[PDB]
Amino acid sequence: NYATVNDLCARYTRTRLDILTRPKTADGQPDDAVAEQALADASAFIDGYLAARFVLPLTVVPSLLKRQCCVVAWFYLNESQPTEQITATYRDTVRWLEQVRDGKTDPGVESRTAASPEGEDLVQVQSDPPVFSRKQKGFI
Amino acid sequence: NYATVNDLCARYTRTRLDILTRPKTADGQPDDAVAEQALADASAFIDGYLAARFVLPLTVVPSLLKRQCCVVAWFYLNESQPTEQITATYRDTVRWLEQVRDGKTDPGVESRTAASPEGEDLVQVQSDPPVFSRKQKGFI
Amino acid sequence: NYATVNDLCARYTRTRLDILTRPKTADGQPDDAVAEQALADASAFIDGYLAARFVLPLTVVPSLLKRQCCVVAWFYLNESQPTEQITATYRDTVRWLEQVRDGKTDPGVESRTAASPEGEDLVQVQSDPPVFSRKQKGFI
Amino acid sequence: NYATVNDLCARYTRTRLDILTRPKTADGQPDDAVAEQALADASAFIDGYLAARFVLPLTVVPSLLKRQCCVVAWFYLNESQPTEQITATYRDTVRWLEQVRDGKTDPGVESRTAASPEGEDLVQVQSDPPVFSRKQKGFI
Amino acid sequence: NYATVNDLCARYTRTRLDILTRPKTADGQPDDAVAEQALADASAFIDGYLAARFVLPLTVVPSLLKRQCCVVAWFYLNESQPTEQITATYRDTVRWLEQVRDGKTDPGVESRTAASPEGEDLVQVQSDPPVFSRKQKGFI
Amino acid sequence: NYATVNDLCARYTRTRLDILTRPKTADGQPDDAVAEQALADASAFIDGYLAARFVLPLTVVPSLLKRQCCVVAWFYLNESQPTEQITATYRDTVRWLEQVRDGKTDPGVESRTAASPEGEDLVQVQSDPPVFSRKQKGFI
Amino acid sequence: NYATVNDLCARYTRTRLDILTRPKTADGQPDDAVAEQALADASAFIDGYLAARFVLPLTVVPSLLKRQCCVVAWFYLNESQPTEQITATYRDTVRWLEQVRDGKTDPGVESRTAASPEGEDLVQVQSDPPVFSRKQKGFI
Amino acid sequence: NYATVNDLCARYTRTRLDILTRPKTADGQPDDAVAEQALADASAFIDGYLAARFVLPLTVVPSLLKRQCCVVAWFYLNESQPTEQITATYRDTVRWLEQVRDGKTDPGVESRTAASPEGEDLVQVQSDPPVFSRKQKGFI
Amino acid sequence: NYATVNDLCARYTRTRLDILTRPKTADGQPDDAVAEQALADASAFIDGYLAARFVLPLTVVPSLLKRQCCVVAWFYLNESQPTEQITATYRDTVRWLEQVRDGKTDPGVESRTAASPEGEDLVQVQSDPPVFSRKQKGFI
Amino acid sequence: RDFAEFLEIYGLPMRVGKYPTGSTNREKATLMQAVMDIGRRAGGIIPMGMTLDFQSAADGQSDPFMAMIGWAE
Repeated sequence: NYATVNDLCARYTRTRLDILTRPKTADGQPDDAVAEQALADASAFIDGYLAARFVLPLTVVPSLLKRQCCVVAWFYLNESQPTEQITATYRDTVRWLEQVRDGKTDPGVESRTAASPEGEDLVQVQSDPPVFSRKQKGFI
Repeated sequence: NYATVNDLCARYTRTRLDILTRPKTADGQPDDAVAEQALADASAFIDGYLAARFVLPLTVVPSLLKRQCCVVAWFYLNESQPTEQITATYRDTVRWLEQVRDGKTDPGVESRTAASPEGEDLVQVQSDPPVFSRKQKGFI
Repeated sequence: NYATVNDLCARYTRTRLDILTRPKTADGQPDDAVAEQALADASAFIDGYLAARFVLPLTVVPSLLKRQCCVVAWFYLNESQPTEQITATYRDTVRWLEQVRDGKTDPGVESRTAASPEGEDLVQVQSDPPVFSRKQKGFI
Repeated sequence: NYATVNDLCARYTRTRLDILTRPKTADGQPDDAVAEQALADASAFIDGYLAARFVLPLTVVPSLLKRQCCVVAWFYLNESQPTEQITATYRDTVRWLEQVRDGKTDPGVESRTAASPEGEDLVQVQSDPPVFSRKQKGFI
Repeated sequence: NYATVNDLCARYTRTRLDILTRPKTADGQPDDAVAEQALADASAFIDGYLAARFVLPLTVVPSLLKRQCCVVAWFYLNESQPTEQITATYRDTVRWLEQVRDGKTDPGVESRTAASPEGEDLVQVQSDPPVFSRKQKGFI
Repeated sequence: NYATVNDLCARYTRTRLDILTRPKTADGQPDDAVAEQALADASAFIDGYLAARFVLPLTVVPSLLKRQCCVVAWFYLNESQPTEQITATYRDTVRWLEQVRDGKTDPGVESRTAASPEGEDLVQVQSDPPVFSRKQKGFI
Repeated sequence: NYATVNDLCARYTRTRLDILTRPKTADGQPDDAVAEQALADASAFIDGYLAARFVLPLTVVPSLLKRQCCVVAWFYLNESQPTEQITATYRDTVRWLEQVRDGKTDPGVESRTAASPEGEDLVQVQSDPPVFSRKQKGFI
Repeated sequence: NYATVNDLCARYTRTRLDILTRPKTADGQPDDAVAEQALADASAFIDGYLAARFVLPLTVVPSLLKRQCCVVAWFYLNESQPTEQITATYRDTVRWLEQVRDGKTDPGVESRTAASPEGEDLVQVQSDPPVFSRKQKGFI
Repeated sequence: NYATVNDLCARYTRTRLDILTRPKTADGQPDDAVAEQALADASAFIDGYLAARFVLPLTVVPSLLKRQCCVVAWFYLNESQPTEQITATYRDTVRWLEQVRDGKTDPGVESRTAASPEGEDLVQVQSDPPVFSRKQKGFI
Repeated sequence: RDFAEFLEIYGLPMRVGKYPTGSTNREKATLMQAVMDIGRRAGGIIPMGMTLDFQSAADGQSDPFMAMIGWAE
């Protein structure tokens, strides 16, 4: 997963996270595996939206992707009855992921070293070996 | 089915799942076969929406498909009177499946090893055997 | 019929099915032939919507078609006064059947073995026997 | 007629059918000829909507046409003051009949043997007898 | 007229027909000539809408035309203050007659023998006598 | 990060910042790391929106980017329940960042020395070495 | 900055400026650095909107830019809860700055001497040295 | 400035002008410099809107420009809470200034002598010196 | 000015004119210079709208221009709070002036002698002196 | 050699069929066997959702190749 539960419980108040999680567990006591599973599902969502033009086991993780995983995990964790703002922000992050997939916006870099994640060649052409090109310094 | 009942009862609270299931069974006591049948129907829905460009007995299962099966099973299990949010999320996942079938979005990978499911050749062309192509090193 | 009454009484609560059926019968006691007749009519509807590009005595039945027959039978069984959700879901399944007929979506497979139902050739062209084609290894 | 009164009184409750019919008769007692006349008018409606591309004394009757005749007969029998749902379903079946006449949807088959009703040639072209065609094995 | 008063008083309750007719007569007692005159006017309406592509003294009367005459007569007989449904059905039958005149829908047949009414040639072309056509077996 | 917490607590009142931050921390007492993390996420957002046409480890920081980071951090810090104005200003700054990325608006300069941040070549073309160009003073 | 705090406190009443500023400062007493920082941010905004077609360390400052900086500073200083008129005037001045950047409206002059600020060449073309032009008085 | 305060206090009642001005001054007593500063800002606005096609140190001042400066100064002086009519008239005068800048409407003349202000050449073309033109009375 | 105050006080009741004017004057007693100044501003407005295709020191004044000046002066004199009808009539006269400037409507004549005001040549073309034209009675 | 390869492709347009997405894996094989069955006087039926556009694969003429060949000879 892109973001750990210790970050989702920091961006979103831990008490509200416990309130959301405690029903979903089998026993009925505050649990941590539910949040990790939701974060894994959100990371899978982002991975699917990024694999279009990136090598998906990201060499360097864009620093905004932690936020983009936390928001989607929060929406996935409020599926029974979400606030209007949660839905609006989830639609905004889906729009951002669609723009990233299409090519309108790059995901960003790692804020530590400003390195952008690599990916496979979106465009690739092959032609026959070049003959009579200007690089052939013979003749002329 | 893509998702087991032990996952639908985790993403969605088991108590609410029992409330939804107990009428549908013949006896009137909480049952498990109803949830499995709904999950099978949702998996059939997803299979139909994915068979356009994939070999459907998926070699590797995309990790988001568990969520996409749970949501559709939950909607199929609330057919009598669903919440507005359940309907909205079902429409969102139908939109996502339509985008996957069209080609706008890839389903994702298996989060364990980042492997994408294979599929039949969407595009396939055949021409007559190549003669006088540049690969024929003779003549020249 | 695609779906049996034992499945319609499972997806939809049997008590509500008895409430819907008991007026339609001649005696006034809960009956089973009404549900089977409605399922047969819904299966006829689906058969008409699928015969465009399939051999209609389906060799393998798509697994979603059970759901698509149950929903249409339920709508046909609420013709006097249906809920808004029943009508909305019936419109959704009519839209899905129209998409299947047009070619936008394949019905799916049998979930047991992932086999797609066969059908007649949608496209078929005939030309005069090929002469001077590259397959004629003579001459050259 | 496509559907008998014993089927209209089964799809629609007989008591409501008697309530609708008892005023229309001359005496004032529940009658059966009114329902048969309405079914005949609905069958005439369907016959007019199907004669575009079918031999109208149908060799095999599509199995959905019983439903399509029952609904139109029910609407024709509620002409004084119909429910909104009756009008909506009548508009839906008129839309379906228009689609069948245009060619968008085939009526279906007989569910017993999966046989489609025959019809006259929608498209028919005549040319002069073929000469110099490839079928003339002479010359060459 | 296409439909007799004994049919208008059957499709529409005779008591309501008497209520509509008794003011229009001179004496003030239930009369029958008013209904026949309204039926004649409705038949004239239909005749005008059908004479576009039919020989108007119809050899065989389409079986739906009785319904189409009854509805228009009923609307013509409620000209002072009609129900919304009466107006809606009159608009529907005017739309159907317009479609018949344009050519979108054939009126139907006689349900007894499935015979369609004949009409004048909608399309008719004349050319000079054919010479050098393939039917001239001479020369060649 | 582009802006320090000592600037976010100046543009936005420190008391309100403490009110927003005190729940998110683990202990429950006013903390400073939450604000710095939100500022880092907002700076990552801006970095992703600027890396399209700039070398992202900015040599000189545009002076408006402090405001553009403070506003996005404030919105990110009100994710549970934001004011309408906060959302409107966040949409405005997202629009401004989109315009900067597209090329409609330059980010600005450093107000101290009016220096614009450098970036990679948006447009770059290569041709064969120039021969017979007017710069060849020979011949003529 | 384009405008000094002694001008913002004149166009906008000083008492209201103190009311807006006193919360933002650390101590809680009326401060002046907050207003200067807001004016600097507004001047950065205007500088970014003007650097498109001007040398940004303006040789002569347009006289309207003082107003355009005061309004943007006032809006930036009411970010928590602004009046509708403040937002409308901020949108108007953003529209004016967009028009200036596009080229629809020139910023103006210095009212003292009517001098317009200089800028870099928006349009610049280079061609080969002119030969055979009419300026070559030879030949002819 | 185009209009003096003695004209703004005549077109708009002096008492209301004092009411608008007395808060903005530092002391709190009716002042005159605020009105002159607002008039200077409005004159700068008009100067920017007129410099498109006029030499801005106007040789002769159009007589309507006094009104156009008074209205804009009044709007600039009601920035905290303006009447709807003040805003509407300000929009009207902005529209008029836009039309003047575009060329749709000339500003006018000086009413004393009907002289229009001069300006730089909007259109200017240069060609090579004319040879073989009809003005060359030689040859012919 | 086109219209005198003795005409504005006749078309519009003098008492209402005094009510509108008495605040604007310095003393507070009914004055006449305010009305003359408003009439001069309205005449400047009309002059600007007419100078497009007329020599502006009009040789003969169109007789409708008195009304068109009175209405604009009345609107200019109700700038604080105008009636809806005053605004509507001002918009109508602005539309008329725009039509006159564009060329859609001529202003009119002097009603005394039916003389239209002259103006500069809207269209003017120059060509080389005509040779070989039909007016050259030589040759032929 | 370039001229010969050009004649290998010239005067026979590429035959592409655009099957609607979601078509079964069996209906792509029949479509491809049909689009590769186009020969002399080929004529068939396609659903409304399918297209059979013909795109040229080699556009030009023989003048440049023969000019170069003549000059070299």
